[PDB]
Amino acid sequence: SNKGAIIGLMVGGVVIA
Amino acid sequence: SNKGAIIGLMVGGVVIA
Amino acid sequence: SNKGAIIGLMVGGVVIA
Amino acid sequence: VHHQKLVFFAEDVGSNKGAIIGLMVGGVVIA
Amino acid sequence: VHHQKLVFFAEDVGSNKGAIIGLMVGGVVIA
Amino acid sequence: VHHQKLVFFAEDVGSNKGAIIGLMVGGVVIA
Amino acid sequence: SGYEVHHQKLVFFAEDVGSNKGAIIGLMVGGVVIA
Amino acid sequence: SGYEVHHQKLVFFAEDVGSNKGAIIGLMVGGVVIA
Amino acid sequence: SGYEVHHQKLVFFAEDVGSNKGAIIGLMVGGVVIA
Amino acid sequence: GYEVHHQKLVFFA
Amino acid sequence: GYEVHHQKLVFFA
Amino acid sequence: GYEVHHQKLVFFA
Repeated sequence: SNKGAIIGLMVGGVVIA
Repeated sequence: SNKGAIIGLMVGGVVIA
Repeated sequence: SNKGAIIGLMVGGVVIA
Repeated sequence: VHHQKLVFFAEDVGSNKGAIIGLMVGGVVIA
Repeated sequence: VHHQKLVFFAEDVGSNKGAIIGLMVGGVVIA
Repeated sequence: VHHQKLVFFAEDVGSNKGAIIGLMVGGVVIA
Repeated sequence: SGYEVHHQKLVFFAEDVGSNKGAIIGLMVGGVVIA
Repeated sequence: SGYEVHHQKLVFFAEDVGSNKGAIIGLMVGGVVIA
Repeated sequence: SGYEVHHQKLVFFAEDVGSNKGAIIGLMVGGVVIA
Repeated sequence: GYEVHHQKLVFFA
Repeated sequence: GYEVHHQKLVFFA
Repeated sequence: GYEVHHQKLVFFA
């Protein structure tokens, strides 16, 4: 369960969680 | 279960979750 | 469970969680 | 002269199963 | 002249299973 | 002249399973 | 409340930026080679 | 309340920035080579 | 309350910054080589 | 208010 | 208020 | 108030 954000490898970009 | 965001490899772009 | 942010490798970009 | 070479790999040796591979040799990516 | 070479690998030797690999040899990425 | 070479590997020898690898040999990344 | 993200970028590149011109690349992500 | 992120960047690169021109790259991320 | 992040950057690079021109790279992240 | 965001690039050659 | 964000680049050659 | 953020680059060659 999660309502946040889980990212492996991120190059730029916008995540709003 | 999840209502957030799960991303593997992200190059630019917008995610709103 | 998490409503924060979990990131592996991040190069630039905006995360708001 | 003689020669010999035996090779025994069992499972998943050198595999990429389940991986997320983003690769780039030259080229341009915008956004 | 004799010669011999035995190689026994068992599991996942040199494997990338489950990995997230972002790779780049030249090229341009914007954003 | 004799010769011999035995190699036995057990598991995950030289493996990258589960790793997050960001690699770059030349090139440009903006943001 | 309210989120707000602004992002401006202006990029200018000259002749050959990030080019493998004349290079010899040998690349291997996984796989097996028995030579 | 309210979040706010602004970001301006202006980039200017000259002739060949970050280029592998004439290089000899040998790269290996995992894999097996039995030579 | 309220968060606020501003970021300005102005970058100017000359002829060949960060360039592998004429280099010989041998790179190995994991893997097995039996020579 | 107004939130104007512009950007120019003039190039002679 | 107004939040104006601009940026220019003038190049002669 | 107003939050103006600009930046220029003038280049002759």
